[PDB]
Amino acid sequence: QAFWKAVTAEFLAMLIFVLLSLGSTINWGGTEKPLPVDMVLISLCFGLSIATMVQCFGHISGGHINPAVTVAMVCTRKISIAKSVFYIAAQCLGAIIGAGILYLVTPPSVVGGLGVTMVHGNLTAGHGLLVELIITFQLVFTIFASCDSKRTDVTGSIALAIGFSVAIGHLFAINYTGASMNPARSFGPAVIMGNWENHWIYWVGPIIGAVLAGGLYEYVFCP
Amino acid sequence: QAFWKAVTAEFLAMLIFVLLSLGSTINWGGTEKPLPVDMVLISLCFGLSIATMVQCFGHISGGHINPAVTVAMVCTRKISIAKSVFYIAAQCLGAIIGAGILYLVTPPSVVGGLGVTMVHGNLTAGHGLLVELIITFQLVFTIFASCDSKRTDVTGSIALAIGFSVAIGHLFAINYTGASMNPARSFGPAVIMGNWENHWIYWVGPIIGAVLAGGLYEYVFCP
Amino acid sequence: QAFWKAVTAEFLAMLIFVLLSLGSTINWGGTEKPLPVDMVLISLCFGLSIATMVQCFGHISGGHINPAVTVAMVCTRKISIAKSVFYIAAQCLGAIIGAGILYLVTPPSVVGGLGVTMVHGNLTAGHGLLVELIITFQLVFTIFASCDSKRTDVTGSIALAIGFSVAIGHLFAINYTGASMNPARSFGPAVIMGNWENHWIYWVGPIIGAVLAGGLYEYVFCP
Amino acid sequence: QAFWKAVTAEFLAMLIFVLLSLGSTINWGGTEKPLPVDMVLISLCFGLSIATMVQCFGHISGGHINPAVTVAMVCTRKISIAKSVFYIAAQCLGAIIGAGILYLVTPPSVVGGLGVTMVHGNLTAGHGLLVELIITFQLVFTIFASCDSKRTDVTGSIALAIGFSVAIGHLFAINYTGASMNPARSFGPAVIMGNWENHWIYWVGPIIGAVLAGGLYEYVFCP
Repeated sequence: QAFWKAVTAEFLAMLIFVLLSLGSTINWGGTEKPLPVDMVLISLCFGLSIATMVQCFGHISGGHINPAVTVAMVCTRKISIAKSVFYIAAQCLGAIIGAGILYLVTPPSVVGGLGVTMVHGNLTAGHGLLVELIITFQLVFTIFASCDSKRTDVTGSIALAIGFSVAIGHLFAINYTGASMNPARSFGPAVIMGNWENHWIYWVGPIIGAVLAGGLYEYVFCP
Repeated sequence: QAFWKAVTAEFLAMLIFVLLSLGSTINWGGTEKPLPVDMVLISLCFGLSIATMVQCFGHISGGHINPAVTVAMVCTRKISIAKSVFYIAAQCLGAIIGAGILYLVTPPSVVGGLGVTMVHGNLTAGHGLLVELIITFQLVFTIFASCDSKRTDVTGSIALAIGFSVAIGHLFAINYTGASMNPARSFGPAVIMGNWENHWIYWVGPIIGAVLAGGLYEYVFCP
Repeated sequence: QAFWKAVTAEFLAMLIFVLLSLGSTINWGGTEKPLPVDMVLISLCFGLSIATMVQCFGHISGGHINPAVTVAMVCTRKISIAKSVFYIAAQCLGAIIGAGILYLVTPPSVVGGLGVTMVHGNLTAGHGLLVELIITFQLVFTIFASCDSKRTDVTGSIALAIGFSVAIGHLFAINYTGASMNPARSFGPAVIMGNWENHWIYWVGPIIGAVLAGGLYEYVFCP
Repeated sequence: QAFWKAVTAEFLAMLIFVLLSLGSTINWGGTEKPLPVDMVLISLCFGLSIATMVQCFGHISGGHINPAVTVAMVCTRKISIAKSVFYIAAQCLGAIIGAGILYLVTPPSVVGGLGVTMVHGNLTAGHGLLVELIITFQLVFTIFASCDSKRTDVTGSIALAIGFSVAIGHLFAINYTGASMNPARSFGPAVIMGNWENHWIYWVGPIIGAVLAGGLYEYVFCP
């Protein structure tokens, strides 16, 4: 069954993306002498991991690797309802296992928050929701524009274009909200570490931005 | 009307480019303990944001995302006069809204200059004009060479080539003039923060470099 | 003979990859005042070196540049047994010469460990084996997915996709195990410097991950 | 005349490459409080500048942008003797003007060495020659392999492949010899600043590596 292979591919792609990207945010200086946070390190690891998984799994399941983008294909009627519920569950379970593996191999002195997205202390959760909405809007718009069959002027690697869209979201919003733009990426480490503060903005935010991006492209710009 | 969709696309592309790129230049250490400025952080965010917006909006409006490059298409008779005045206004308004959104979500202690381009204290404004002229000249030349229909040996992603041209301009001229090469990118935060020092070099500079680049390519090198 | 040219190409590609990548990990601050380790420096040098050698030598020998990936083509029956033993020996000898050249030109005060992969002090060798297994699994899967003739939706540079897969492995596992994912890359400097601690995990790890990746792609996902 | 346009293109491409890349190496901390040298900053600026100029000027003059690579096309009989002497002179004059412009706009307190390549104090000039030879060998081999008409499996941007080859040379050899791999890039600032120490290794080194790379590819690997 091609459907079972697509669900397995989504689960495996999420697991690798979460393990590699959340591992790169580990502060190896520890709580004693924390090292300065390398923003280029985190931004490229997240962005290129997405570009790697889309290259690896694009032709098997579509390479959504995101619950927010999965919801957008339902609002645009590109995938079925039955496919979405299995896609989202696989993404959520892949992040839980991926974060769980990272917690097992990471030394206890450098675990820290295990990459849990948090709103800045001086940032209101209302401002946090807006930041996550926009960064996901630019990501979903890029995916829709990069995968439009009617287009002809599309050049280069589609996966690399999607990855850099993720990278610029991190280069902006790491110190605002953590630059999640992926409900599964935030759900994974939150389950493992039990940090549940302002978690709803990481579901409401990316999903609203995804639906707005998909609807604008499919029904306004290129109908 | 396809014209209204092109004007809207230019406004939206500018808004995302300004918000994400100017947000990355925020010094989160504040005025108390400023952190060292990460030049790779700013350069890639600006460059890849342009590569993202050209990928997103190239087939809708042409993806100018710059008043300077818009003027070049008029001098080369690639766009009409009526299209340019609506393009420039949309770019200017998109940067104002994009910078205004950033000012709303940025904590007051880390706002700083809000990404306003400034000439170096030891740099004469005459030297500042020359620096901006050249970095815009290499950007417009790349765009013209990447979008030449008569060429055959063009390979790879056109948007990624345009983005790296922006990135190398930042890797050079951040500490000279701020590496603007975009009159709208400088006009936006200047309106919000009311910093208007040496603002004319960010219009005269990029425009002269753009016109020189477009004329040299279209009428001297590849007529 | 085309076979002799392929063996020579593998030897030369490994030599350049080892010399350039291991040179970038040299801490020029020395043992007196060590400089902070630049992770982006090491990650991109390793990743782009692979993308450079695949571009240079892909059409001559296939551009394996890795004993682990060479074993995967045998388990998938893409290369012959006789070709593999000559490929692995050339890779091992290329890394020894490449590391030997680096040791000759590097000043004695900054030689340090000469890029020998080591397990973290707080990391158990069992955890070290798991980390190396996964990072090689994502690398071999990318290579197999990027070089599948049956695929049609493959876009962009194949070599650049393979390089970024290496880069994200380094951005994750430099402080865990050294992010080897290449038995030859670890065998080379180990011979020169005589550091042989936990060396078996750099052969058992990458090979098991390579075989699992090749078998899953060729016999489960895309049979 | 197409010949005059090719010579002008080589002069202009060299001028932009030298000005932007040498500007990025300026230590803005000055001699009072020097800032730590950002290696990723210098490596990407040099590499992406080459990728930008090849994209800009590849179809006009071939985009050599290097005296060493120009000599390789003569040894391989890809260009004529008369074309080479005009190409090399344009490259040398472009670097002199490009470095001269940079010296004019750079504040006197941060000029420093103006990007002059120097051998490390603990490095023997004999070791310096070897380092420059190899990094140019991998650059010329990439150019020859990326521009082989007989090849079919070439994918992605050719200019981006050439740029990353330059970038990995810098990520290795900045602290060894300065990572010149371009006789013009070293000749330019040397004339302006009058620093002439071990200058011969920056001509003998890159040229020997270029000739070895071109001969091996054209007459041994792919005859």
